[PDB]
Amino acid sequence: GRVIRNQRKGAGSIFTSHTRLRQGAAKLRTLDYAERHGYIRGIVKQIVHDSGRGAPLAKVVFRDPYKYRLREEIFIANEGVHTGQFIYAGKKASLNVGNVLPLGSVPEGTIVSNVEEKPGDRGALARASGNYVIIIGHNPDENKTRVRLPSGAKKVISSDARGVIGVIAGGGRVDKPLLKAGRAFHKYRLKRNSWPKTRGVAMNPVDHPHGGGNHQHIGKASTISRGAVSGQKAGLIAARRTGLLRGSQKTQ
Amino acid sequence: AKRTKKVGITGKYGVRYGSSLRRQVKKLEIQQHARYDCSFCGKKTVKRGAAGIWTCSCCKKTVAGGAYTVSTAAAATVRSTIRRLREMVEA
Amino acid sequence: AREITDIKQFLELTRRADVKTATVKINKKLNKAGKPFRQTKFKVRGSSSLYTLVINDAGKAKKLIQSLPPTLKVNRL
Amino acid sequence: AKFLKAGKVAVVVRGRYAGKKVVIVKPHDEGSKSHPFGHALVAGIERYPLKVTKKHGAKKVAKRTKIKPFIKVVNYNHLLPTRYTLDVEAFKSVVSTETFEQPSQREEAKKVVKKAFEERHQAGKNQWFFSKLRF
Amino acid sequence: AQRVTFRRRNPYNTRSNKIKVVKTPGGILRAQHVKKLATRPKCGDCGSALQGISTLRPRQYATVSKTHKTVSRAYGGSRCANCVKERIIRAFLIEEQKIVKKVVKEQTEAAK
RNA sequence: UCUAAGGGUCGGGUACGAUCAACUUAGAACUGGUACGGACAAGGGGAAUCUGACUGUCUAAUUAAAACAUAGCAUUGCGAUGGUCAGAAAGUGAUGUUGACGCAAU
RNA sequence: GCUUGUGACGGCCCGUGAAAAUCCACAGGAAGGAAUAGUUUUCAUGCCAGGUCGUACUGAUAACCGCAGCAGGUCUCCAAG
RNA sequence: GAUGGGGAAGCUCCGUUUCAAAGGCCUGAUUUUAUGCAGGCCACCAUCGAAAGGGAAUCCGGUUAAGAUUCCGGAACCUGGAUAUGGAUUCUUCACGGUAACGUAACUGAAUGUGGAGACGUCGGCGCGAGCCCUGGGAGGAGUUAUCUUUUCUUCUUAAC
Ligand SMILES: [Mg+2]
Ligand SMILES: [Mg+2]
Ligand SMILES: [Mg+2]
Ligand SMILES: [Mg+2]
Ligand SMILES: [Mg+2]
Ligand SMILES: [Mg+2]
Ligand SMILES: [Mg+2]
Ligand SMILES: [Mg+2]
Ligand SMILES: [Mg+2]
Ligand SMILES: [Mg+2]
Ligand SMILES: [Mg+2]
Ligand SMILES: [Mg+2]
Ligand SMILES: [Mg+2]
Ligand SMILES: [Mg+2]
Ligand SMILES: [Mg+2]
Ligand SMILES: [Mg+2]
Ligand SMILES: [Mg+2]
Ligand SMILES: [Mg+2]
Ligand SMILES: [Mg+2]
Ligand SMILES: [Mg+2]
Ligand SMILES: [Mg+2]
Ligand SMILES: [Mg+2]
Ligand SMILES: [Mg+2]
Ligand SMILES: [Mg+2]
Ligand SMILES: [Mg+2]
Ligand SMILES: [Mg+2]
Ligand SMILES: [Mg+2]
Ligand SMILES: [Mg+2]
Ligand SMILES: [Mg+2]
Ligand SMILES: [Mg+2]
Ligand SMILES: [Mg+2]
Ligand SMILES: [Mg+2]
Ligand SMILES: [Mg+2]
Ligand SMILES: [Mg+2]
Ligand SMILES: [Mg+2]
Ligand SMILES: [Mg+2]
Ligand SMILES: [Mg+2]
Ligand SMILES: [Mg+2]
Ligand SMILES: [Mg+2]
Ligand SMILES: [Mg+2]
Ligand SMILES: [Mg+2]
Ligand SMILES: [Mg+2]
Ligand SMILES: [Mg+2]
Ligand SMILES: [Mg+2]
Ligand SMILES: [Mg+2]
Ligand SMILES: [Mg+2]
Ligand SMILES: [Mg+2]
Ligand SMILES: [Mg+2]
Ligand SMILES: [Zn+2]
Repeated sequence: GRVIRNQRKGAGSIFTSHTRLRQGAAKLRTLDYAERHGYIRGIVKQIVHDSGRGAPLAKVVFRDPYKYRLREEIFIANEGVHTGQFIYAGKKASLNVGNVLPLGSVPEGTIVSNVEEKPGDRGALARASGNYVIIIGHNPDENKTRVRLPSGAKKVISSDARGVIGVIAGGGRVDKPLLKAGRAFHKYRLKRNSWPKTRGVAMNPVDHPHGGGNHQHIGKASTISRGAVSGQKAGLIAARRTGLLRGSQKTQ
Repeated sequence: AKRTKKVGITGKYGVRYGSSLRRQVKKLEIQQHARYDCSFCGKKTVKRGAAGIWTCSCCKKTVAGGAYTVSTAAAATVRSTIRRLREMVEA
Repeated sequence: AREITDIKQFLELTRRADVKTATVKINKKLNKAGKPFRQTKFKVRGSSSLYTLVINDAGKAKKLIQSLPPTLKVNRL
Repeated sequence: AKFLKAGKVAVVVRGRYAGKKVVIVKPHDEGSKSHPFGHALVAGIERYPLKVTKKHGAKKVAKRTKIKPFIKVVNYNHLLPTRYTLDVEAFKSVVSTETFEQPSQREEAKKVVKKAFEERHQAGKNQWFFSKLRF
Repeated sequence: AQRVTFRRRNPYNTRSNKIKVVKTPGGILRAQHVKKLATRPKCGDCGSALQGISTLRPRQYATVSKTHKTVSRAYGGSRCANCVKERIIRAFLIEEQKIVKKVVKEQTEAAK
């Protein structure tokens, strides 16, 4: 048989990200002396649109504590931050929207974005437009800080991990209907060649597990096991349940 | 003279895409093209471009906001719940 | 490629070391709405620029012709 | 208190001497045929003395501490009145309305203001009027 | 009714291949390629086309005298003279308030 | 072959005058073998049933369609020591200049 | 009026619409610099030099690809009444 | 797509700043003398890849059987290397003038840093430029003229800098 579509993507020829116009990589500052003993001041020189990205970016320039020079970082714009604002970054730093603080140093209920998984990875969690994490407690011995991630998951990370106070700008973007193919076209045009999607049930069997038949149908259960092998996994991979989710969601 | 009975700005799509989709768009589209009051300079010159980004005509300030409206209700309460928590660390 | 009117500066150009050749041009034109007059153009060829002095006064022209340095090649007309 | 008077130091906020410190010597608080606006005759500092160190020696110090002054009519709205102040007696009779108009009179005037300033810098009276504003 | 042709191999209408039509002393029409238009320099502080400064293409600023590339006040060919007015007042006021900040918290240390 | 309406430009003590230049539109007479968008140019319309919402896409060289796509709807996987995917292997690689308002799979 | 150029604006975006070479400016003040005479080549003028390869013509119902001087195919500028 | 490297029996595969001791400029030191060392920087880390992207600088007239923005003529411009005379500047050494926007023939400026230009979608109407189109008077040439037409056609141009 043929090699099915989801298998071709890993080679990354026509499926690599459409990257030319991107502003750069959004990252917290390097976790240097200033940030983990005191705090450092910067000015958001500009907040700007990143192509293919939901949320606007915030260009925030600092002084270099070791050489006479300006060094600029690329933050994700937390909603409310503006051109000309002073951003503070450090262990001892005020709990104001836009500043970046180690998770250990904010009370419970704090709402932060771009938070680090391990301390120093310059921003892992809560980056897409409209997302955030909430701190739900602390364990001062071992200095963990229990947080809740946008999925609902409740991970526990180091209290040294850094997050930026507030939520990420550009929320509600997904409440507007795309309304027509072209909008989705220009959407994925600046992300990657994932659109449009021929259904595996409209191809011949060479092409897909779902292919063929004199009527258009899946033919066997579309729930595929985790242990399935490449070229088998298409449909509902490892589905622990299926069907229209009725009743209240919201993890207990 | 009143030109259209309900479609308003949404009349450009005409009959296509279904009344309800058009209705939802018309809301956010009206939300997103509008002129807003500027916090800094007290004029109503904030307008959007590039969802998330809101800059003021004069006074040249640019604020990060919601995708089709300046302030989003979420970030609004987050402002206050941070205001509340902050005050717990001085008094 | 340059125009000149300072008759003093002009003679200073005509004796500038690099200047070896010049030329006088005689044109017949009219005077302000009516009769004709005789315009002369003194063109001094410098090593990188051609200076030309327009002397509309016919009398100022003749006096300025003999004023020319004797060691200067001066193509007539 | 009416403060733009004959002693107050100010910063020139527009023009070529923008950012440099001055002293009012004689205020024309309201109008002039020539200058129909609130203006002040001020002597200022154009090229400040360069910072001097112990490593600086015999004739380097004498060179480093030379001062280039200037004299200017200046609208009030282009001055920033400072809290400090500096005495004006050594060149009261020099920085005048008559002083401008005749370049020669401005040239001599600057000489008086120059020596009166360089003496003031040594034995560092006012110590701040002689410290370049950085911006 | 007289038509014209490019004067360089490049046959397409690219921005580096702009054309002007011109009437010559021969009494005929002939194209003449036009360099791309220059843009004005900009205040790094505010962003306006900072006045006083001549507007050329960047390599041409090396064939022009310094007076065309500056104005006499501080931050001449760099900032727009209202930003200079501002970075003056801001500088002076901050240095003043900075003095206020010290002796206030010096008296704090003497009475607390 | 006529009528009417629609403009510009210059002095006025601290109502108008004078002059120059444009096809538009409407109305009225006269006139012809009743003809006149005179060639050229230039929509047939209506009432229904089936079917795909629509614009869009494909069997180059017998199939353009009701087929594919699409927006919308719904389900599934995954918090990076990860999901899906590539490779003989690797201090290898795609998604990823990414982080659940995300990526991947139906 | 027509073609093109350009300006100040306005509409649109879950699309907000390259990069590097190169050139200039400013901040800075290291340093060097005159009275019996210095500093000045971003002002003017003057001196020398600028290599290597392409450059014909066709560009199509006959100069290209379609076994060919094939009714096919093959990127584009100028454009009168 | 090389390179310290890491795979692979191996042809070779992977990585491109990548777990690498990765390199070169300004001038001072010399008066054996030519370039050793005395400073201080830069840690930027190959290279290939556009005859439509970016980009130093030229025009008009004339000329050939066949070449021309390339020859001829005349008039420029850029870049690099030399440089000297004139102007400017200084005894208040490193220009003055304007309230200001800013003005100018000039009007010293190393390291370092910073700003700008290169450098950017699309459509719409509105404003202006150019070349074209239309047209009046005149000064010429041509056509028609049984009759009509102060008519029909045509010349009246001005490059870079
Ligand atoms: Mg297979
Ligand atoms: Mg990539
Ligand atoms: Mg595709
Ligand atoms: Mg589909
Ligand atoms: Mg699908
Ligand atoms: Mg099929
Ligand atoms: Mg199969
Ligand atoms: Mg199966
Ligand atoms: Mg099947
Ligand atoms: Mg089915
Ligand atoms: Mg200076
Ligand atoms: Mg050619
Ligand atoms: Mg200037
Ligand atoms: Mg100028
Ligand atoms: Mg009329
Ligand atoms: Mg009239
Ligand atoms: Mg029919
Ligand atoms: Mg259809
Ligand atoms: Mg077919
Ligand atoms: Mg077949
Ligand atoms: Mg069809
Ligand atoms: Mg067919
Ligand atoms: Mg439905
Ligand atoms: Mg290994
Ligand atoms: Mg065109
Ligand atoms: Mg834009
Ligand atoms: Mg510049
Ligand atoms: Mg020069
Ligand atoms: Mg060579
Ligand atoms: Mg040829
Ligand atoms: Mg032929
Ligand atoms: Mg053929
Ligand atoms: Mg004609
Ligand atoms: Mg390789
Ligand atoms: Mg190359
Ligand atoms: Mg090229
Ligand atoms: Mg090019
Ligand atoms: Mg020729
Ligand atoms: Mg020949
Ligand atoms: Mg030829
Ligand atoms: Mg020649
Ligand atoms: Mg010549
Ligand atoms: Mg030169
Ligand atoms: Mg001067
Ligand atoms: Mg630069
Ligand atoms: Mg730029
Ligand atoms: Mg470009
Ligand atoms: Mg030219
Ligand atoms: Zn404002």
